[PDB]
Amino acid sequence: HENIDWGEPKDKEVW
Amino acid sequence: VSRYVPDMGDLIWVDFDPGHRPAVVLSPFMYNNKTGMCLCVPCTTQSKGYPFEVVLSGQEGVALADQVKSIAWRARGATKKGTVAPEELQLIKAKINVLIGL
Amino acid sequence: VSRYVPDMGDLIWVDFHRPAVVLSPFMYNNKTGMCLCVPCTTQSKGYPFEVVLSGQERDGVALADQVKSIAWRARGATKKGTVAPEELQLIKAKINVLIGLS
Repeated sequence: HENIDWGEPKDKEVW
Repeated sequence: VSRYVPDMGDLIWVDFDPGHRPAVVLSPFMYNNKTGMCLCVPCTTQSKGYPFEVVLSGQEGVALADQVKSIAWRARGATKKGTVAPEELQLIKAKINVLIGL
Repeated sequence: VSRYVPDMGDLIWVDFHRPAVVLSPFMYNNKTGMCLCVPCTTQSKGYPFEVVLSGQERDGVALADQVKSIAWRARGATKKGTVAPEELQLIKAKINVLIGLS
Protein backbone atom coordinates (compact mmCIF):
# COMPACT_ATOMS: atom_id res chain seq x y z
CA HIS A 1 0.00 0.00 0.00
CA GLU A 2 0.92 3.64 -0.51
CA ASN A 3 1.20 5.48 2.83
CA ILE A 4 -0.78 8.75 3.01
CA ASP A 5 0.90 11.66 4.76
CA TRP A 6 -0.56 14.58 6.61
CA GLY A 7 2.81 16.32 6.99
CA GLU A 8 3.58 17.92 10.35
CA PRO A 9 1.48 16.80 13.35
CA LYS A 10 -1.07 19.44 14.36
CA ASP A 11 -2.70 20.37 17.71
CA LYS A 12 -3.53 17.38 19.91
CA GLU A 13 -2.07 14.89 17.43
CA VAL A 14 0.81 13.37 19.36
CA TRP A 15 2.43 12.18 16.18
CA VAL B 1 -19.85 32.93 12.29
CA SER B 2 -20.04 29.49 13.89
CA ARG B 3 -17.59 26.86 12.61
CA TYR B 4 -18.48 23.69 10.74
CA VAL B 5 -17.97 20.63 12.92
CA PRO B 6 -17.30 17.29 11.23
CA ASP B 7 -19.82 14.52 11.86
CA MET B 8 -19.97 10.78 11.27
CA GLY B 9 -20.15 10.10 7.55
CA ASP B 10 -19.17 13.59 6.45
CA LEU B 11 -16.80 13.83 3.51
CA ILE B 12 -14.35 16.60 4.24
CA TRP B 13 -11.55 18.58 2.70
CA VAL B 14 -8.45 18.85 4.92
CA ASP B 15 -5.15 20.69 4.61
CA PHE B 16 -1.53 19.69 5.30
CA ASP B 17 2.10 20.81 4.74
CA PRO B 18 2.94 20.55 1.97
CA GLY B 19 -1.74 19.81 -0.43
CA HIS B 20 -5.41 19.19 0.29
CA ARG B 21 -7.17 15.86 0.62
CA PRO B 22 -10.71 14.51 1.01
CA ALA B 23 -11.39 12.19 3.93
CA VAL B 24 -14.34 10.32 5.42
CA VAL B 25 -15.16 11.07 9.07
CA LEU B 26 -15.58 7.95 11.24
CA SER B 27 -16.03 9.46 14.71
CA PRO B 28 -19.30 10.97 16.11
CA PHE B 29 -20.09 14.65 16.60
CA MET B 30 -19.74 14.73 20.37
CA TYR B 31 -16.17 13.50 20.25
CA ASN B 32 -15.12 15.58 17.22
CA ASN B 33 -16.57 18.77 18.74
CA LYS B 34 -15.15 18.24 22.24
CA THR B 35 -11.66 17.34 21.18
CA GLY B 36 -11.27 19.40 17.99
CA MET B 37 -10.15 16.09 16.50
CA CYS B 38 -11.59 13.18 14.55
CA LEU B 39 -11.01 9.73 13.13
CA CYS B 40 -11.18 9.49 9.36
CA VAL B 41 -9.96 7.66 6.27
CA PRO B 42 -8.27 9.37 3.32
CA CYS B 43 -9.78 9.39 -0.17
CA THR B 44 -8.33 9.58 -3.65
CA THR B 45 -9.71 9.63 -7.19
CA GLN B 46 -7.27 6.90 -8.16
CA SER B 47 -8.75 3.43 -7.75
CA LYS B 48 -6.02 0.80 -8.14
CA GLY B 49 -8.10 -2.09 -6.77
CA TYR B 50 -6.44 -2.64 -3.39
CA PRO B 51 -8.20 -5.03 -0.98
CA PHE B 52 -9.10 -2.23 1.49
CA GLU B 53 -10.40 0.29 -1.05
CA VAL B 54 -14.05 1.30 -0.90
CA VAL B 55 -15.65 2.88 -3.99
CA LEU B 56 -17.19 6.28 -3.38
CA SER B 57 -19.77 6.86 -6.13
CA GLY B 58 -20.24 10.51 -7.10
CA GLN B 59 -21.55 12.04 -10.29
CA GLU B 60 -20.09 10.00 -13.18
CA GLY B 61 -12.93 8.08 -6.05
CA VAL B 62 -11.85 5.43 -3.53
CA ALA B 63 -11.71 5.54 0.30
CA LEU B 64 -8.71 3.72 1.76
CA ALA B 65 -10.16 1.97 4.78
CA ASP B 66 -6.83 0.66 6.22
CA GLN B 67 -5.49 4.20 6.27
CA VAL B 68 -7.31 5.40 9.40
CA LYS B 69 -5.81 8.50 10.96
CA SER B 70 -6.61 10.81 13.87
CA ILE B 71 -6.51 14.39 12.68
CA ALA B 72 -7.01 17.71 14.38
CA TRP B 73 -9.78 18.86 12.11
CA ARG B 74 -10.22 22.21 13.80
CA ALA B 75 -6.60 23.18 13.34
CA ARG B 76 -6.33 21.86 9.77
CA GLY B 77 -9.34 23.90 8.59
CA ALA B 78 -11.63 21.03 7.62
CA THR B 79 -14.53 22.01 5.37
CA LYS B 80 -17.53 19.93 4.26
CA LYS B 81 -17.40 18.53 0.71
CA GLY B 82 -20.46 16.26 1.06
CA THR B 83 -21.70 13.10 2.82
CA VAL B 84 -21.23 9.39 2.21
CA ALA B 85 -24.21 7.09 1.77
CA PRO B 86 -24.98 5.00 4.87
CA GLU B 87 -24.08 1.82 2.95
CA GLU B 88 -20.65 3.28 2.16
CA LEU B 89 -19.98 4.15 5.82
CA GLN B 90 -21.19 0.68 6.85
CA LEU B 91 -18.63 -0.67 4.47
CA ILE B 92 -15.62 1.32 5.42
CA LYS B 93 -16.40 0.26 9.00
CA ALA B 94 -16.80 -3.37 7.97
CA LYS B 95 -13.28 -3.37 6.50
CA ILE B 96 -11.67 -1.53 9.38
CA ASN B 97 -13.37 -4.16 11.52
CA VAL B 98 -11.38 -6.75 9.63
CA LEU B 99 -7.92 -5.24 10.24
CA ILE B 100 -8.79 -5.18 13.79
CA GLY B 101 -11.53 -7.07 15.53
CA LEU B 102 -14.18 -6.61 18.20
CA VAL C 1 18.93 -11.76 8.31
CA SER C 2 15.12 -11.70 8.54
CA ARG C 3 13.62 -8.40 9.62
CA TYR C 4 11.24 -8.15 12.56
CA VAL C 5 7.61 -8.19 11.43
CA PRO C 6 5.07 -6.66 13.83
CA ASP C 7 2.24 -8.91 14.89
CA MET C 8 -1.05 -7.90 16.43
CA GLY C 9 -0.52 -7.06 20.10
CA ASP C 10 3.19 -6.36 19.81
CA LEU C 11 4.67 -3.29 21.44
CA ILE C 12 7.09 -1.61 19.05
CA TRP C 13 9.41 1.25 18.85
CA VAL C 14 9.23 3.62 15.92
CA ASP C 15 11.24 6.78 15.19
CA PHE C 16 10.24 9.97 13.34
CA HIS C 17 11.36 7.86 19.04
CA ARG C 18 7.94 6.64 20.24
CA PRO C 19 6.33 3.35 21.48
CA ALA C 20 3.14 2.01 19.86
CA VAL C 21 0.73 -0.87 20.20
CA VAL C 22 0.22 -2.75 16.91
CA LEU C 23 -3.47 -3.51 16.28
CA SER C 24 -3.38 -5.07 12.83
CA PRO C 25 -2.74 -8.74 11.85
CA PHE C 26 0.62 -10.18 10.82
CA MET C 27 -0.43 -11.27 7.32
CA TYR C 28 -1.40 -7.62 6.64
CA ASN C 29 1.62 -5.91 8.20
CA ASN C 30 3.90 -8.26 6.31
CA LYS C 31 2.17 -7.91 2.95
CA THR C 32 1.78 -4.11 2.98
CA GLY C 33 4.77 -3.13 5.13
CA MET C 34 2.37 -1.02 7.21
CA CYS C 35 0.30 -1.42 10.37
CA LEU C 36 -2.45 0.23 12.37
CA CYS C 37 -1.00 1.50 15.62
CA VAL C 38 -1.88 3.44 18.74
CA PRO C 39 0.72 5.70 20.36
CA CYS C 40 2.00 5.21 23.90
CA THR C 41 2.92 7.87 26.46
CA THR C 42 4.64 8.14 29.85
CA GLN C 43 2.05 10.09 31.84
CA SER C 44 -1.69 9.38 31.89
CA LYS C 45 -3.56 12.69 31.92
CA GLY C 46 -6.92 11.16 32.85
CA TYR C 47 -8.58 11.14 29.43
CA PRO C 48 -11.25 8.41 28.81
CA PHE C 49 -9.43 6.88 25.79
CA GLU C 50 -6.35 6.03 27.84
CA VAL C 51 -5.52 2.36 28.42
CA VAL C 52 -2.84 1.52 31.03
CA LEU C 53 0.00 -0.74 29.95
CA SER C 54 0.93 -2.56 33.15
CA GLY C 55 4.64 -3.27 33.37
CA GLN C 56 6.25 -5.61 35.83
CA GLU C 57 8.10 -2.58 37.20
CA ARG C 58 6.24 0.55 36.08
CA ASP C 59 3.30 1.40 33.82
CA GLY C 60 2.46 3.21 30.59
CA VAL C 61 -0.61 4.36 28.67
CA ALA C 62 -1.87 3.60 25.15
CA LEU C 63 -3.87 6.40 23.56
CA ALA C 64 -6.59 4.50 21.76
CA ASP C 65 -8.36 7.34 19.85
CA GLN C 66 -5.04 8.19 18.20
CA VAL C 67 -5.06 5.27 15.78
CA LYS C 68 -2.65 5.84 12.90
CA SER C 69 -1.41 3.81 9.95
CA ILE C 70 2.40 3.68 10.03
CA ALA C 71 4.91 2.34 7.61
CA TRP C 72 6.89 0.13 9.93
CA ARG C 73 9.27 -1.29 7.39
CA ALA C 74 10.06 2.29 6.36
CA ARG C 75 10.15 4.20 9.65
CA GLY C 76 12.02 1.32 11.18
CA ALA C 77 10.32 -0.64 13.93
CA THR C 78 11.67 -2.69 16.79
CA LYS C 79 9.92 -4.89 19.32
CA LYS C 80 9.93 -3.85 23.01
CA GLY C 81 7.39 -6.47 24.07
CA THR C 82 3.81 -7.69 23.73
CA VAL C 83 0.71 -6.35 25.46
CA ALA C 84 -1.57 -8.46 27.62
CA PRO C 85 -4.56 -9.85 25.67
CA GLU C 86 -6.93 -7.83 27.85
CA GLU C 87 -4.84 -4.71 27.15
CA LEU C 88 -5.30 -5.45 23.44
CA GLN C 89 -9.05 -5.98 23.80
CA LEU C 90 -9.72 -2.83 25.80
CA ILE C 91 -7.88 -0.70 23.25
CA LYS C 92 -10.00 -2.12 20.43
CA ALA C 93 -13.19 -1.91 22.47
CA LYS C 94 -12.59 1.82 22.90
CA ILE C 95 -11.93 2.20 19.23
CA ASN C 96 -15.12 0.27 18.57
CA VAL C 97 -16.96 2.92 20.54
CA LEU C 98 -15.47 5.92 18.77
CA ILE C 99 -16.45 4.29 15.48
CA GLY C 100 -19.30 1.82 15.95
CA LEU C 101 -17.57 -0.75 13.77
CA SER C 102 -19.77 -3.76 12.98
